[PDB]
Amino acid sequence: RLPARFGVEQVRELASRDTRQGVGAGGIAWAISELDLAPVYLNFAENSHLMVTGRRECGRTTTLATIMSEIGRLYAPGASSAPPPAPGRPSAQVWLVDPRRQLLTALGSDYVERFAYNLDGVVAMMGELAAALAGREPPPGLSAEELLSRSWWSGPEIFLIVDDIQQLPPGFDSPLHKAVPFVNRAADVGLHVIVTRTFGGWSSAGSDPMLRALHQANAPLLVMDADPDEGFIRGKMKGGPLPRGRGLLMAEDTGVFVQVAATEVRRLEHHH
Ligand SMILES: Nc1ncnc2c1ncn2[C@@H]1O[C@H](COP(=O)(O)OP(=O)(O)OP(=O)(O)O)[C@@H](O)[C@H]1O
Ligand SMILES: [Mg+2]
Repeated sequence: RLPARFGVEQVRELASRDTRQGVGAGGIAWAISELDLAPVYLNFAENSHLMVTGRRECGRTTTLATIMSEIGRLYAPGASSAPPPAPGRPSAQVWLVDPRRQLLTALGSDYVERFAYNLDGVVAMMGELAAALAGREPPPGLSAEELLSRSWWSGPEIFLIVDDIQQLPPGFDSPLHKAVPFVNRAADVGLHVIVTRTFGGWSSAGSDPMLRALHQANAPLLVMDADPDEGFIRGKMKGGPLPRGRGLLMAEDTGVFVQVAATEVRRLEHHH
């Protein structure tokens, strides 16, 4: 069964030798499964997003750091000042909400288009992001012949990565409300929303429009070390105590235990 630590260098060894179908192979490799000790991916063919939750120091930030490292491996740099990508390569652009500033250097400025650490910064950044996403569709009222001619928007894959979403205001106040309309058609606008939240008060966190939209889109939910007392999370599954880095990867009614690939974060600040 699963080890207490499995490095990202280790999962990459496995990913380069994995040709399994229907698991998102060739994509972001961020964990290994309890079932077969094989890689677990962000299967963008199934879903564009990911939610991660768990109690204090379960490994939420490290999970994002591993995913970001994978983005750097699999994608050409897609920030505005980055060079044109090598032929055949997809491009990735990161929009980072990181209040505790732990993920600022997981990727260089050739990947990170915008990052925000204060509320005003988040509000401003989300406005810019929404404007870019709104442009990713054809002009209205074109003929069939016109629509056939080309792809009408161009640009890199956009990763909206948010650590510690619990620190943001909930409700309609939420700065993330401008990105909500794109969640359901994320694949068509090349959007990926990856968010973490502390497990405390999880069932009462539906009040966040982004978390609600992600649940409505049936995004994968990794429930790391957690408390059964919060009740059922998805279907008949409750959260439970787990070693650090380990989580129950939930769909709607089913789940599988995984061990998240570890990577270094110089930056870890827990406010002890
Ligand atoms: N995948 C992992 N495998 C093994 N250990 C891990 C893993 N992820 C995190 N840890 C360990 O757990 C500790 C906390 O890491 P991290 O800061 O990522 O957690 P966190 O949940 O974000 O914490 P916080 O609650 O402060 O946000 C660190 O010591 C880290 O080494
Ligand atoms: Mg953290």
